[PDB]
Amino acid sequence: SEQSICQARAAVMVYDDANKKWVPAGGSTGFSRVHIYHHTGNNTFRVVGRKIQDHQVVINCAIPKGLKYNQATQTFHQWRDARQVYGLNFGSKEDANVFASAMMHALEVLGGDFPPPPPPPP
Repeated sequence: SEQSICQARAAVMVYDDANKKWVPAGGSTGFSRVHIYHHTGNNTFRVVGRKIQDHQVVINCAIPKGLKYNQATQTFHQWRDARQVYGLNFGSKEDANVFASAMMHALEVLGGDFPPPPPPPP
């Protein structure tokens, strides 16, 4: 039981600490459709990305409470969920902003009040 909260086009990268370089996740360079998914029950989240060409899954990691998500530039973001470092090299600023905005919201919901909001603008 999952819901996509955003969809963003990006080249998905991992850092190769041995060779001191970023390498394309899954071994093949190219853009991916990168989602953040919310498990409606657990109230957990995860980033999932698939290559656009061959639909290979290149990232599939859960978003832990307390993740340090870094926007190096407006269009390259990075974090280290596990032992490796992940990067997202976005196709456009529009893509970068939606993904960052969804990630921030995910991290709030994981982090844990306010009066109800006003009506949406007419």
